Amino acid sequence: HWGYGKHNGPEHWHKDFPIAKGERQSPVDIDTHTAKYDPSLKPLSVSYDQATSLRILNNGHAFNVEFDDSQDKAVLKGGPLDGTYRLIQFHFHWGSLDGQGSEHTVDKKKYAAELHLVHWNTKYGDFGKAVQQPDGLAVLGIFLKVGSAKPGLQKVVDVLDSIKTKGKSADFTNFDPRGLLPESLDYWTYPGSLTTPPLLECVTWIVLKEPISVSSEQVLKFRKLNFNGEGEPEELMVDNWRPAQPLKNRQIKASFK
Ligand code: NI
Repeated sequence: HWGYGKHNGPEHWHKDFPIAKGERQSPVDIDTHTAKYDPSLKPLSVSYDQATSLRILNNGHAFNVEFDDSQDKAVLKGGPLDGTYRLIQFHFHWGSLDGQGSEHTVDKKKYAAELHLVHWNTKYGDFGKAVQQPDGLAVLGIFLKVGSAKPGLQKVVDVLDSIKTKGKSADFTNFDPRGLLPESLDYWTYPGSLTTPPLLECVTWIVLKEPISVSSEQVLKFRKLNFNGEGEPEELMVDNWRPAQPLKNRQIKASFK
């Protein structure tokens, strides 16, 4: 009923999910000249030392690397956030070509891909309750450009053959998400939404300024995945990004000058 095709893509989602035309939809274009430095912002705290990855799943629209979120093992705090947000999963959005694939844009520039580390606010007890709140989620977004390989991505790339098609999963223990982060934690932040149905307006977005580099070969492996299930006609999992939405009555803040 939804996907990224002509007949079921972003331009159709509002029929089932009218919140698609809402007041705080994501992604957005980040106009770097209009974002404003906010001295109120507290420092960003990424505490991933005790992370427990569990599994990788092809869900038909991306692949998710899932974590144990039943304790404070991998948490995000600080920045614009009040309280503690637990890592539940990360995934990527990517293109068919190196010139598109990101959801956020920077001065209209599209990156080859975008990494989303998804966290939920522990005050709400579980993910499902968190997505019903305006401050339920915090998503750390990281752009990917093609150039040098990212060593810490390789273990992800190499399991993708085992989850080619929708509904396939594989064990994926002992993966360290710190190996996917750039050097700087400088960021932009704004209030937004999920970028997939049901498009809930529950996300504090924290988008890092510094991209990571991945190799051609690494992105090419993303592009070998399938949206379809096994035994269905093959449709490459590419261009699984929603385009930028209207900013409306929001101001993007920067953590840096
Ligand atoms: Ni995402």
